[PDB]
Amino acid sequence: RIDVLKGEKALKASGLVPEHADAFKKIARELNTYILFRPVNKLATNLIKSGVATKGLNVHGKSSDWGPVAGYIPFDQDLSKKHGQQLAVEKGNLENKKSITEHEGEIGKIPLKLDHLRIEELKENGIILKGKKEIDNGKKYYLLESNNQVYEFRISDENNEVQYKTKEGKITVLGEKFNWRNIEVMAKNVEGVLKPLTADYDLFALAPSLTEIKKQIPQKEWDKVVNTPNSLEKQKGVTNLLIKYGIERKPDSTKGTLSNWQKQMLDRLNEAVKYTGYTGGDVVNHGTEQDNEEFPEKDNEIFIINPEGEFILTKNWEMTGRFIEKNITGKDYLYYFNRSYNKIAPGNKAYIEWTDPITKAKINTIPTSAEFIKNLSSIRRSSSVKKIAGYLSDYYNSANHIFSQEKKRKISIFRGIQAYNEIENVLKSKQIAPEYKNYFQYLKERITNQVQLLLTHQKFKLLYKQLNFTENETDNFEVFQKIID
Amino acid sequence: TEEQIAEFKEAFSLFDKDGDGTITTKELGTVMRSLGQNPTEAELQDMINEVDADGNGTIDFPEFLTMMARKMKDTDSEEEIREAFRVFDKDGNGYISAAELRHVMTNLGEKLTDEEVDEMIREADIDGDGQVNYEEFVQMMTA
Ligand SMILES: Nc1ccccc1C(=O)O[C@H]1C[C@H](n2cnc3c(N)ncnc32)O[C@@H]1COP(=O)(O)OP(=O)(O)OP(=O)(O)O
Ligand SMILES: [Ca+2]
Ligand SMILES: [Ca+2]
Ligand SMILES: [Yb+3]
Repeated sequence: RIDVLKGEKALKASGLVPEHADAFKKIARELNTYILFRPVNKLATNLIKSGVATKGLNVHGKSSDWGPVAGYIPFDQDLSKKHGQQLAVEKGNLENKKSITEHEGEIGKIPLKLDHLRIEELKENGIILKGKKEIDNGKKYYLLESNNQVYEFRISDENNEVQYKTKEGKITVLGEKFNWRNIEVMAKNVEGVLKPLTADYDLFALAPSLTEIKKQIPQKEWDKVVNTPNSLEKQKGVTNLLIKYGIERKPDSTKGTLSNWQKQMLDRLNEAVKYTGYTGGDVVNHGTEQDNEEFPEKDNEIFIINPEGEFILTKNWEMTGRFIEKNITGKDYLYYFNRSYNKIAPGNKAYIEWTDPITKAKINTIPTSAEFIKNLSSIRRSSSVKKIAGYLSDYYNSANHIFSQEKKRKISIFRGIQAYNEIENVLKSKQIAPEYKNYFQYLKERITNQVQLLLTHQKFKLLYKQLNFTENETDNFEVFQKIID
Repeated sequence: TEEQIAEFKEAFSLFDKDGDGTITTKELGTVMRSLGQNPTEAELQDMINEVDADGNGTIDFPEFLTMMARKMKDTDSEEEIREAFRVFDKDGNGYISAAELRHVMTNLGEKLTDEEVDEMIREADIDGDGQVNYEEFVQMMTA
């Protein structure tokens, strides 16, 4: 039992327009596939609903969540939800400065207009209140107050454009001060006209039922492998199909890095809402977060629509991961987690941890050859026997499937003590680099658990006393044989 | 990558009684397989029989660092495979077991006898633990 939200209380906390989250129940059931959404600027919802164009992947400026421009995407990112923090509010504008130039015509910026209706929507959410009047050179302006200290806003009566200025005393994060100027919002081009942009529905992860994937594979290419005499070239061709048709994703022009079932599943979604009336075009413009490896975000609350049309909402990462473990990845669905999760993402240097089973075991399996070498590679970032690399290339000898388990265990357990040996004398020679000395004290340990494991599976150092380091051939092997009995 | 290109160069110096990274094709295979490969005596010929027309029959880094600079393309799937493995490991113990392989299969369309399955685990098992760990699941899908 895990403390998550459900139904209404969950949807509310999400941000998705209700009509939309409902329209999504359908597709979640129709394709038996879990839909997982990232948060959504709550001040964006009413905008999305009224039909504002959500922002594609070519726009990276953050949406505001306060002040009159709440919900939209301020050009002066200091009005965005990242208000107050520099490197962020700064790396923000640069991004806007680019969307405006490198996409000249496709994306622009325009004045903010708060029509009579929206104003109310804000007076409700308690974001801004229309205050006293003011006249500036024959122009009627009504002030708009907010609980913010740095800036002061107001709105025009003629065209409804909003303006902001720094309040006598304060200074912008970037260190500025200015007087009355239009608040500019990021716009997109549609039929020659510029239309404002709001948040968009960012997908956390999409995980369909393994069967649902089958439908993807062509009942022709399937049989070809499904009907292979041998068994090995079979598994390979089988798995490889899961890879090629369900697991693999490639970079697309404007949808970022996604796969194909994703492109469809994606498209269906945008259409699904167009049926309810969302006239702003698409509402899901890019692939899922798990494929975002350069700027990974770790959100506390994740929204989950399960293949049964139900609503959930993980209370926090630890839990988000708990839910994905018990209902998706351990229940026969297609799921993969971002490749940068236990690494330092390059883009934003994030370090998002996630439970990776392949590593849990790492300690109890002996290293392949690459892992060894490639570890002598990333090992020489701080800072002669190729036998250990061979013995390691011997252990995982594909040409091992002709022997019997009983056999396998033996030659391997031996191939281990054989590799664990040629390692002992390397250490018995020069402490080369203090850190290399560790890597091996480590392998020696991994080698143990593995060897020992194979023995207890069937019958450690104890046996390491009685054996031939000394000459070299099969003679050394011969003594071994008997020992195990 | 910078690291990749920093690896082919690493192992390359593990066996060269020449010193100047000047090895031989007699040991080129010993380098490609130790670093994760299984080429044939033929694949060594045609390839080396284009860039190395020197007649010497020796190899260095700049040379080798460019040959792999081709093969190492469609093979880089490493990722997909690793993600794939995790798909099978339904219990998350780090190893793929029969019971598990059964699901991945039946749910994919191909039903299998508790016999045929236990066969796939065994033909794929390389160390006898009666289970396949990534290291293994890799060979089985590479070599
Ligand atoms: N460029 C910089 C400035 C600030 C932060 C990051 C970066 C930025 O470039 O990196 C971006 C790219 C990345 N992303 C999301 N889905 C993706 C998909 N699968 N494929 C690729 N990338 C995806 O997410 C970052 C922003 O995503 P977004 O979806 O444009 O806005 P969002 O996070 O929803 O802002 P908000 O709506 O709250 O105002
Ligand atoms: Ca398993
Ligand atoms: Ca095994
Ligand atoms: Yb987005």
